[PDB]
Amino acid sequence: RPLKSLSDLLKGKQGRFRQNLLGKRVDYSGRSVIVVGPQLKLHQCGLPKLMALELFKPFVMKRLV
Amino acid sequence: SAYDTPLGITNPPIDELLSRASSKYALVIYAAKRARQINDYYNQEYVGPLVEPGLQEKPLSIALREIHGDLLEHTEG
Repeated sequence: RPLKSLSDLLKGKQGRFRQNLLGKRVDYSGRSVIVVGPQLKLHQCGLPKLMALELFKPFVMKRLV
Repeated sequence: SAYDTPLGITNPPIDELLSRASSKYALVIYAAKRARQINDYYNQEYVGPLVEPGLQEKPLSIALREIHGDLLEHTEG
């Protein structure tokens, strides 16, 4: 396998501009499979209580103190 | 005239708020700048809240209802 040169850091899809600079993973985020929400209002979304907990973990930690 | 009672985030209506500023982006800064103001006051720019706040109202929501009632200017630089 050819060695990764300095140029290989910048250039590819793993090149910094695509893999890190413009696109990068973030905190305070989650994902899961979606199910239909027919009883929801257009401005509402169903959030699994466990997911909402970890996402808001510092917030609930603050008010519970 | 009646649309209906709005629920939570959709109150106040965006249309009645857009009449208070130039653009939607201006409206964003408006409530944002004022939202930080109110929170600074809770842990002492320090003024307000001008409207009677329901307990635990996110200072962003309070700042929105303030803009609804014309309670603040609202100068663009």
